[PDB]
Amino acid sequence: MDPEQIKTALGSGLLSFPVTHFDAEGRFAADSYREHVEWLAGYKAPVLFAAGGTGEFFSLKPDEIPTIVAAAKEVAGETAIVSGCGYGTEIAVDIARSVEKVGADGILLLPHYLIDAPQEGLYAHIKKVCQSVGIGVMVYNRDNSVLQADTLARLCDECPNLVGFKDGTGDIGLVRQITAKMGDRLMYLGGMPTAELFAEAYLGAGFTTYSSAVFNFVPGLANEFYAALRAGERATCERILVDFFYPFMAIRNRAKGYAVSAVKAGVRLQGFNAGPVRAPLKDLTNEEIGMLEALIGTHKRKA
Amino acid sequence: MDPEQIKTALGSGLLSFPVTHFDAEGRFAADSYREHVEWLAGYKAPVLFAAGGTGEFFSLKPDEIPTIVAAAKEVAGETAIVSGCGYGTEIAVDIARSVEKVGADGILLLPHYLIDAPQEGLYAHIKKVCQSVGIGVMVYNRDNSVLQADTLARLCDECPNLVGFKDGTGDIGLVRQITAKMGDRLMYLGGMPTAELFAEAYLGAGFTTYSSAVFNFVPGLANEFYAALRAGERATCERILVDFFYPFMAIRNRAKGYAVSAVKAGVRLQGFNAGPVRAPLKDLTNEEIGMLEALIGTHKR
Amino acid sequence: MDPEQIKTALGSGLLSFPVTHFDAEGRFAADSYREHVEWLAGYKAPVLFAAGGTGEFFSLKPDEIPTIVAAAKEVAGETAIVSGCGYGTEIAVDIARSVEKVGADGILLLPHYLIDAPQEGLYAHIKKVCQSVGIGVMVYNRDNSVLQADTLARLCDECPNLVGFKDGTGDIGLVRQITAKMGDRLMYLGGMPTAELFAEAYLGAGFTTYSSAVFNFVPGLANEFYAALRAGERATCERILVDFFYPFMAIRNRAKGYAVSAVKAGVRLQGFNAGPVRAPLKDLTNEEIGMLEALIGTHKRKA
Amino acid sequence: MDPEQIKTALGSGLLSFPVTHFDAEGRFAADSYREHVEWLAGYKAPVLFAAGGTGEFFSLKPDEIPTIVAAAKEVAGETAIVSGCGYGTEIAVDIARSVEKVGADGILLLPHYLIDAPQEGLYAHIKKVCQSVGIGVMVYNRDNSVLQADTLARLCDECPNLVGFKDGTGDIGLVRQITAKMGDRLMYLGGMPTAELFAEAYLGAGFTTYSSAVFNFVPGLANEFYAALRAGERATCERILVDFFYPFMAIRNRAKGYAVSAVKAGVRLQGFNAGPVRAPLKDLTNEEIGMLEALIGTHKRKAW
Ligand SMILES: *[C@@H](CCCC(=O)O)C(=O)O
Ligand SMILES: *[C@@H](CCCC(=O)O)C(=O)O
Ligand SMILES: *[C@@H](CCCC(=O)O)C(=O)O
Ligand SMILES: *[C@H](CCCC(=O)O)C(=O)O
Repeated sequence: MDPEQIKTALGSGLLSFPVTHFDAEGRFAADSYREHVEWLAGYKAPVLFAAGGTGEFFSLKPDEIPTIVAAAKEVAGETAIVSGCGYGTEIAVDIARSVEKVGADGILLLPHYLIDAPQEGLYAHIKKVCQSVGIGVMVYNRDNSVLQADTLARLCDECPNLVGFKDGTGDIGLVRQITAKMGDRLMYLGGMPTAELFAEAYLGAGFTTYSSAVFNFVPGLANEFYAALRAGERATCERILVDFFYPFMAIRNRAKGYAVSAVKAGVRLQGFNAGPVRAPLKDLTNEEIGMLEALIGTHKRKA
Repeated sequence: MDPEQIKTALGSGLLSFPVTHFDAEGRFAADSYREHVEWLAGYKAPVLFAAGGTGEFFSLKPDEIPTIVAAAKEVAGETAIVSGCGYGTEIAVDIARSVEKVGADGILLLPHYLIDAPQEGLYAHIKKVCQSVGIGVMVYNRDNSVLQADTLARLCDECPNLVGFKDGTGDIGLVRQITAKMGDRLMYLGGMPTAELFAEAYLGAGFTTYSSAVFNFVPGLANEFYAALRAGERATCERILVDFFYPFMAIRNRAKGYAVSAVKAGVRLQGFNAGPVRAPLKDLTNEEIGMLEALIGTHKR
Repeated sequence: MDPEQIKTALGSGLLSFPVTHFDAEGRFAADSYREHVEWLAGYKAPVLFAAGGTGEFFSLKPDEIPTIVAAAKEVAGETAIVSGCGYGTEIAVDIARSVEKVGADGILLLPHYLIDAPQEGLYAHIKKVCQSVGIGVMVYNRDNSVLQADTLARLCDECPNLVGFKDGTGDIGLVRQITAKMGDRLMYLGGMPTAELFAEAYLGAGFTTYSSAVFNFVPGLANEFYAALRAGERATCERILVDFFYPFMAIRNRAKGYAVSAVKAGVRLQGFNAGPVRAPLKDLTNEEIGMLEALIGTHKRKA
Repeated sequence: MDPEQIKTALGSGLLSFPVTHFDAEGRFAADSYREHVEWLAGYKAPVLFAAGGTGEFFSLKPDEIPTIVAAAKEVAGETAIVSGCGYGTEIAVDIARSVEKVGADGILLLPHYLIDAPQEGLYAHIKKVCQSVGIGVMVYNRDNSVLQADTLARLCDECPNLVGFKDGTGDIGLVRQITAKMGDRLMYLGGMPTAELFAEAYLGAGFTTYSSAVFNFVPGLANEFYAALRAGERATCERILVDFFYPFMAIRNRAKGYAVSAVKAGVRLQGFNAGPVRAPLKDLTNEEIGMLEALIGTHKRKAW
């Protein structure tokens, strides 16, 4: 898949970030993974982000990532596969090239590690990672890596395979400046945790799709919220927000990291053997898991 | 008017916040203010907020506020006038009652002073202020006073004259939860500094309308954006954003307080003797004034 | 006093900020105020801050402040009396003068209202307030009013009655640069909530003394800790922190504003008729007063 | 050495973190590195941190870190050598064992990568890295990894080789609580960028010592500030703060990352070809380098 093709796919529907499955011993569980990814397939997300932040990228050994990408590819079907990438330039470049080789259709470039960095250095970092590969690249504003509109424009002019922008800052004023400035030069992806809480405002800002972490365990509900979004059916979105997403928010807000941990708890409750999180996330308590199962309720997958 | 009549007016169009005029001596300049306000009401803003944030409420003596509202109300015409309010509860009540008595159509309750507060404290504070008058109150989320949805719904049950919510947090997750929760129990006002930057997303979040600071000096342009916004002209909105508002933000971001100071400089440049800002704001340098002057350009009054 | 006289008094002992008593309705209750203050006077604090933050300045009418100040210095004795001041420039001077005409030995200029301001603006504001009175002024670094050292040096060189510096920021780097730059031109008062947690560090940073809020209800403990701190008794300071202060911090951290609320719950526990906090503060629940009571323990005032 | 010995060396003087030298192509430059480190040895810092934050740990490939630790070990003499370590648990463990293997005297565990994490997770992550090696371990509070006192207590009880605590928060309230609770169970290192700005308050808060980035290029000056601090020569410290540290601070605050870039520039100015920083740091401008060279003034090691 060339950069323009992954670009088109990014704009053709809802985006899903599968959790990464671990056995009791914390090693990658490829059979469980594929099973979950085969099931998600039936709901026809156009792009699958393998080993994103929902997939606990920040806890993966670098040589684990190609293995997880290839597992997804086996059962993904006609779904474009994008791989997480990140860390400093030297590691990111080696990851990017490792997943290109196993057939990734693009990379999602998560922040570099630890330091706050001037816009100059950001530009220099991302330019080299983009130049390391021929596949499509999506950048990702969050935490210690926040590209300004001017800087992003420079990267776009100089790196044709840079085709997408994921936002995790919540900075409405900045992301509207970015879509105004760049136009159709980039596909714009909402990437806040529980992005449905943000989807309608982001529409207005120029974002017509987002990553839906909850699609991991209630894809039917996520597909419905998305269809309601694109059709302008505001009473339907509002109902789904009050009935499911705000109550999910309250479970998520009980501890740091639960934007990943509550999602993986939901996978397990729906009968997929996703297993535990790697430290330093912690898994939900039994009580908390009980509150989640009750919320899933009518959307339970088995008994 | 009654709370429901201001509620309706509040959602009926673009809202404006006139700067407060001062003179050499430093006192409020009433006739100047009156000739500025009168010029604005001719651009058909349904509601005017006298002595709000942009009207430097934070730098106003309690006694001054009813004179400014009086001045505004004199030449407001068909436009309704909502008055700034604020500080701690005791002063807030005292201020509320003074402006009701000179016929304020409503109250915009700015946050209390200095301290952080629990939700149950904000409840008691806002409740006490609402109940001391009969006119409509709009609460204002920003800084040290941020109402959660459940606390807000609690106030709305308790005080029927609380009819509006103004955001200045830019917390787009929170404000969508507030509109989803309350529904039409409230009117929702975009109140970010230079809110045109947030207007398209605020509407997606379900906001009734927003307030335009820059309307103070380029009301024609503010009206143009607002109409293109309501009629879906995304490309026209984009042009005005790119050519005017983002260059304005580059001037505003040069220093703290310029959300007010640059607006005020805009007013003077168009021939209204608005005077300086009061400490601890500072006025634009002569360079910055010229930048803003250059940016106004074609719109020069 | 003259400015140099309150300057001198400010540096010669442990200072504190008496809570303002309200009746249950409730306005200022000067009877209960005076008896509470008189009991504190016997604990020999040399400077007394009437209507400061701990005394809910932020919730007082500008009329109530001279009344509170006069109520204070009636029973204060030879103890010096400093008044709160604050809000915008215009209100601030009015309050400044108000309390000077009822005998205040100086003023603590609390931050201006709401907005963020330029250094130059902070300069013009504080300069005008200093030149409105003849009594001594101490500035207060906190929230939206944070003076840098170059700015502070300019105010010192323009307003001779500006003689004290209270920090509420906890910014170590900044206050060490301030004491380095100004030398003995200013008296430096540590002003964090529960400043005892910070006292051992602020000495090293060059700070003359600090404010003890808990002096309100356990002034024996505050004098025991302050004495050890000055004598270089680390093991004794360390005991009282492990035993009292970090437990008191756990309660104080239960809710916003409890840096005053928990202190006023402590005063009422020792039989002083302080009454409620004014909104938007709230009072501790019964359970939390229970918690506090158990902690006060042996230091409980008795007949 | 064993954990108690490194604990002792950690408490015995001023500590420093050498920049990592790179050639123009960004590769590790070991010739220049050992040359610079041999110079830092003459000034007798009792502990040397190779590939710490000042040494651009966050930009090193994991396989580079053992090579760097080995180079510094060649010319360090009797100075203890501690290795940077970090990222999430799996990577951190591999690095930890790799540097134990080339003979490091301990590790400094930088924060895990990207995410805010609950105290229980930090416990689990740090406990697993400690248990992976036999050498001394120092924890490092900063940014997305901030241990509470109660959490650090349990790690201390569970992991004997955990012997040190470096602070990067500047949270004086919290670090006082931490020394009050742990006592001499741990040695305490001040670790703010330009820690001399903080040294006097931190000793007060009971910190065993601190680490001086600027020792990289004016170790004479850093040494004298340190002796003055320990002797209570307050006027001496204050003179050096006003004449050098606040001026350096003003250079350092002109851009993000210059807490490391400004130090590397200073090393270059002193005639050690430390080379450029790796992106996303950027190097000082020629102009800014000019300001740094004039500030260094009388403390120049060379004439150009
Ligand atoms: C981006 C999407 C954010 C959702 C989450 O972190 O759970 C990503 O996962 O990389
Ligand atoms: C609220 C924000 C209004 C900005 C505007 O004038 O549009 C306030 O200034 O009080
Ligand atoms: C810790 C010391 C901080 C100084 C700096 O980052 O320059 C470290 O370098 O690991
Ligand atoms: C000063 C701050 C004292 C706080 C404390 O010691 O807890 C003030 O209230 O103005």
